[PDB]
Amino acid sequence: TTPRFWSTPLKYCRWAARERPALFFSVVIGALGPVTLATVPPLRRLIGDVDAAPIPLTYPIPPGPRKQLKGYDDDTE
Amino acid sequence: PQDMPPPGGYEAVQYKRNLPSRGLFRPRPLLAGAAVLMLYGWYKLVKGIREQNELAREKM
Repeated sequence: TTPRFWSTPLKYCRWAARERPALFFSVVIGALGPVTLATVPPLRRLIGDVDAAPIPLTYPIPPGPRKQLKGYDDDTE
Repeated sequence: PQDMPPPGGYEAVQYKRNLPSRGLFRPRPLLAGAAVLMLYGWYKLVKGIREQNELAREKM
């Protein structure tokens, strides 16, 4: 009566959607996460939705030698 | 006299199962509705957490 996945793959999927809905659509939703990772991000870069730069979580020290400032000295105090 | 029925008889009463299907509880209109609510909410969330992240850049 109830089908067999490896004999009739499409026919099992209809029975499982109808007869085991919570179980079937659990595996469906779980697969959508792997799909959404694969699909939206490239399409986002196609439409020009650039990912935001990361926010600073430490003091942003610039690279290179020190600039040799002149100003705001003890005499100015 | 006695307690007798009206001359022409009483009219028929409703006795069969009535139970009429309403659109409010059919699955197709509800499935469509729940879906549009989650899609509108997911558009509103994707805008808010973007703004929240930008407010955090200013705070830092």
